[PDB]
Amino acid sequence: MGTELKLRIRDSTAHCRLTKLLSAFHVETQHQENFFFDGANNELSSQQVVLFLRFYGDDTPQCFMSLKARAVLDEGVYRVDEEVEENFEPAVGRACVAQPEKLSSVECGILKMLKEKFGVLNFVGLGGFVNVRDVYKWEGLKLEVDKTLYEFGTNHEIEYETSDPEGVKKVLEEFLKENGIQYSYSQASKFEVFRSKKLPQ
Amino acid sequence: TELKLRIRDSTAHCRLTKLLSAFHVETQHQENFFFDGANNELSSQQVVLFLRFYGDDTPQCFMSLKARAVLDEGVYRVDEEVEENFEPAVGRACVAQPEKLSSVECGILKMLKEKFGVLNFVGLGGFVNVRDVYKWEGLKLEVDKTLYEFGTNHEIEYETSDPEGVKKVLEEFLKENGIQYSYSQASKFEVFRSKKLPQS
Ligand SMILES: [Mg+2]
Ligand SMILES: [Mg+2]
Repeated sequence: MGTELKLRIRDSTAHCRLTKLLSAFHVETQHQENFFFDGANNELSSQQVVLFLRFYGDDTPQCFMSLKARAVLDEGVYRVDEEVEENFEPAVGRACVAQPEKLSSVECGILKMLKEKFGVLNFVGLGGFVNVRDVYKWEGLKLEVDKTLYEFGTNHEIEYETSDPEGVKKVLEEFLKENGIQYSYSQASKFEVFRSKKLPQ
Repeated sequence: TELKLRIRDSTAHCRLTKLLSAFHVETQHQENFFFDGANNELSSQQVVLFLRFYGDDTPQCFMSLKARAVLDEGVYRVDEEVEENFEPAVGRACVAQPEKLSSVECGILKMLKEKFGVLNFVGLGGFVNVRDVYKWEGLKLEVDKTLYEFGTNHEIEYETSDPEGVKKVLEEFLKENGIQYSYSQASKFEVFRSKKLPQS
């Protein structure tokens, strides 16, 4: 399952420096639109569950639904117990963004699982945000850099998935220190920052 | 005065992106947020008031006022247009609580108080637009990917005082190289208020 290293980049300038350092390894940019959903009685959030639709797409526009349950973040290491994703038809996705109540009528795996584990729900939309993700790959290295465009300001993050998030943590941190990229440990998911309506301090 | 072509879909936008990649000089992730009075004072005069936030090293922000924009056969003309850069933190405060626009002192707002009186500002929402800028000598070209909640729109923009002459060569260029397009029929803000993508 998932376990990643997750660092907040201090500001725009640190983010640009980091972008420039790694430019040679850039392989993709994703313009991600995330929209989040819950039941009318906070069925999902009271059980530490996040339900969202992601639209992304270079050549072909794509859409998937993701359910993530019980995500812990300590000292920059983030782990999730449950994570399930299924691809979703984009036009249906847009229809559900316009009117989340339609989520009750669409047939798909995640949504029955959701009816089974939680009630039949009255679905509500919680809004969404754009995240710009740059993907760096060289040999056996994924590195992801995020610029999240909240209405209330921009957040920047590094994400590197490893099952050894502690050996990797030392090297990554000293890479960043040595090269003048100011950072700290992320204290909150992108969704929690969004729900705060403010950038963390 | 500018040329404004709608690119047919993402794949056309992709072909164009790679066609022109060598001339790429900039990407702006623009957040546009729109404002009016409580009585649609501005929109009833064909008047648009917005804040744009954009990136790089420095977070940047400007206020823009556009009055009386006509769109004919892919040609855009704006009758008046004024821009002044705006403090980004104040901008975010006004996005969060648009009524605070009544207290900030700046040219566009003083001008606006003079044509319309004291007004109670409301937010009309906003959207993210990704602008790629291509520059080669005296050629400036902008390609837009607008990320509305209800879908993506793709657009070309060419600033020019000779829209007829530029129109012939640009269209022939796009056809020759397989980029499907048509003439934009609506502003980004008009599409946004429609809550729907134009007829494709
Ligand atoms: Mg932002
Ligand atoms: Mg879109």
